[PDB]
Amino acid sequence: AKLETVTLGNIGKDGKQTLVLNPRGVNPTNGVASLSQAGAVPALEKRVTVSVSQPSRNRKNYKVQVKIQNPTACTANGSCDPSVTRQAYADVTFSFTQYSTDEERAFVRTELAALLASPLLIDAIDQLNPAY
Amino acid sequence: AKLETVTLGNIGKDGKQTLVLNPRGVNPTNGVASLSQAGAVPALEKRVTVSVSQPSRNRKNYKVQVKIQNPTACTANGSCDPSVTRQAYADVTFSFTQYSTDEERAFVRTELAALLASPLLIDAIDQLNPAY
Amino acid sequence: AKLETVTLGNIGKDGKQTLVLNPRGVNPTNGVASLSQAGAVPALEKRVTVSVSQPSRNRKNYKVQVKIQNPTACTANGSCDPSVTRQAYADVTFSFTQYSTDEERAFVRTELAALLASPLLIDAIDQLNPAY
Amino acid sequence: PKLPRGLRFGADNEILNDFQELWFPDLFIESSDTHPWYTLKGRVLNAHLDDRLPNVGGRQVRRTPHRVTVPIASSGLRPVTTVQYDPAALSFLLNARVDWDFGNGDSANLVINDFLFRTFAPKEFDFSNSLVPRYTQAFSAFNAKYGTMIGEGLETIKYLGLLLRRLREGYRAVKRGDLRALRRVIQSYHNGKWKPATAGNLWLEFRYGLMPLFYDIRDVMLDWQNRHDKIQRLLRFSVGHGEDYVVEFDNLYPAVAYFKLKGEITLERRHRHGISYANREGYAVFDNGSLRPVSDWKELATAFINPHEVAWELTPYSFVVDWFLNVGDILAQQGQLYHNIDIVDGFDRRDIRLKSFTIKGERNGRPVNVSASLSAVDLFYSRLHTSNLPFATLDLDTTFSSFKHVLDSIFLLTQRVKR
Repeated sequence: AKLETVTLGNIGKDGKQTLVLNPRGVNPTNGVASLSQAGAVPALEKRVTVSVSQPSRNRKNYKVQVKIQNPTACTANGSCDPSVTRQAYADVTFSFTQYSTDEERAFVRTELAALLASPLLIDAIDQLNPAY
Repeated sequence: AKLETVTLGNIGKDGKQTLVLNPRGVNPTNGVASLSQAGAVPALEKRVTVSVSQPSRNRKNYKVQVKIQNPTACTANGSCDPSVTRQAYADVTFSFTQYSTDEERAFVRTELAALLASPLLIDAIDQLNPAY
Repeated sequence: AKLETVTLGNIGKDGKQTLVLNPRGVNPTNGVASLSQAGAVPALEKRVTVSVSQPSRNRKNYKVQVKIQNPTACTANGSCDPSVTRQAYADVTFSFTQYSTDEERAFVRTELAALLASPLLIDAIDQLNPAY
Repeated sequence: PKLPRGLRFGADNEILNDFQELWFPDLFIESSDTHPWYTLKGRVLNAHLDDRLPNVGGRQVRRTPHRVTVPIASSGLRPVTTVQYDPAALSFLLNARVDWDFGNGDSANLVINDFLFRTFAPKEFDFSNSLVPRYTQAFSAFNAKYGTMIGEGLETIKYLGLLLRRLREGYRAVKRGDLRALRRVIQSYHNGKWKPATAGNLWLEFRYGLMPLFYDIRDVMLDWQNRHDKIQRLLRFSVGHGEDYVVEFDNLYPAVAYFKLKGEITLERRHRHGISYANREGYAVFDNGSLRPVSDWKELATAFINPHEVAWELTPYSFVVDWFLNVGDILAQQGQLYHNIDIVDGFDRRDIRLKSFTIKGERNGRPVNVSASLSAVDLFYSRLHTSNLPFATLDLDTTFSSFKHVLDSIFLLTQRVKR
């Protein structure tokens, strides 16, 4: 549907964190939409990117790419302006076949989320731990 | 933590779908864990892969890779055994800097999930639609 | 499951022979587990090796390889230390197709054992005799 | 008294470390005092008062004496110093200089130094959930990262044995008199032909034919000693991680009937697990030097390659046979480190160090500027020795099996050089 303000509740380890994302427009070249938090400095502002794709002579498969960019502001650099320090990269992709059905895709969508809420990944993500 | 049976509720467009994943062990070569539904034929069985990484002389950044493989069984092929038809590929990666903090990562984890529940992606995922 | 101490009863022509195998760890290079009796000299100690495999661009089939190495100690060589004399090699392999089912495999496992208890092989093995 | 607390006898009068005591020591009760009396330099109550009074305290700490002895393995690392330390709520010496100005006549300055107190610190913890998984992950990359150096040294040592099989022909040529085979090997060394044609001695021709050969072996044994020690450090696998933590404390009353002092101290709860990898049977026979040292190996190698010798009139034939005999003896000594090498000792040492912290001054609720500095004296040191692993995954036998038979063929070759 239409790019809109996207509010998000239940965020962060607390789950009391909330975030809104304004539509940033769409880069027509790569054909990729953009979403962002409204901050002060766009360089500091959180970014969310989604894209679709269509099969070509190069590839017969659909690609759905989602990337998230969350920098780390250094408030006091010893200078009057904050500066980017660390840049968190969150990337998600999807592949499908021209005959892919709806529920299959839908099935993929939820389960990925459930994993993200699974106690497995949290140690993997938060504490950077392998499967043991 | 330890690889375990991972139960998942609230799956699929319905959200009444449930899934369990048994620990498949870990391939030590690539250093990647594996999880699967318990089905009949492993080739048919759903697969879930997670991995961590550590910075080397090649890269100073942590990588967390998660891939999901959900084939499509053809029950009646005209033959006595089912066969793989379509293979759904769900891939998720993560990048972080050695100085990456905890909450930043935690912040990434939730928001990605929220997006997956956002009304935006569902049309993007389920109905394969761009941002309009 | 986990590598563990593996006790074995009913061994040898008597069947009163017993054997334990401690987990030796896994060589990650070839990706092969190792098990051994706890003796004095590892060179003398019985070895048991198991391995799995996964299909690659080179082969579409699963391989399960099991090798057994049982040397023959020479207690008195005329020297203060025993020495390896004869080395018994027992090798077992398995091939399967990505569509291989469970019971088929299970069916293979038992029957091979039954043969090993069959009166046919014992003369073949113990007394080195062909099928007549 | 012949047996110290860390040494054990044997069957052949061999002094080895007593593994029964070295693994688990004995808990000794400490009754003495470390710093029971502290001094005060300052003023209080507008009167000069310098007195010495003891504060609260108490001495209950279990300690064990350290042991530094010779290693239990040839060309090995020093043994771990197993010391058990029981935490008693470690005290930090307080050095705080405070200067307050309030009121019209109530002005005093005193510095309380070496003030010990008691806090609440976690006596035990466990980091194996994040360490053990990361421990087995470096094993996969070890074959790619350090595998190049391992395979490189294996090729440089095989060429040394080949040279040893060729020079035996030139030595024995003088014995029976087959000088025809000698001239075939000499011509295959030099680029051209400049060999001396004048009729000399019978043994002097062996010197000229081996002139470039002496410089070749010298460079082989030179850098080999350096690489031999580099690979020994890789066997000790130790990984760990630090995490941030804060410890809160209260109930401090160092200024009696004047004020109270509080603050916060930040610690670093760290954990690291080391492992030992050496010969399983290597620690059964050892003495206080029985073997050939390596400190002179760099000097004794060039002692024969140099054109200048002191053995010419001293029966050189006897010195040559002794020279090769000493080479095979050293090669056999080093050859006993690759037969079967497995995990032998293991230890888990947990510690909590100290980092920069801050101190806030207050007087019954009023803010005051306080500048202090503190240091740590005692810390957590408990190295628990054990043999076990949660998930053991290691294989180094076949990797080093190719190196074992190389030195075996060399040791058996020198046995054919007898009198």
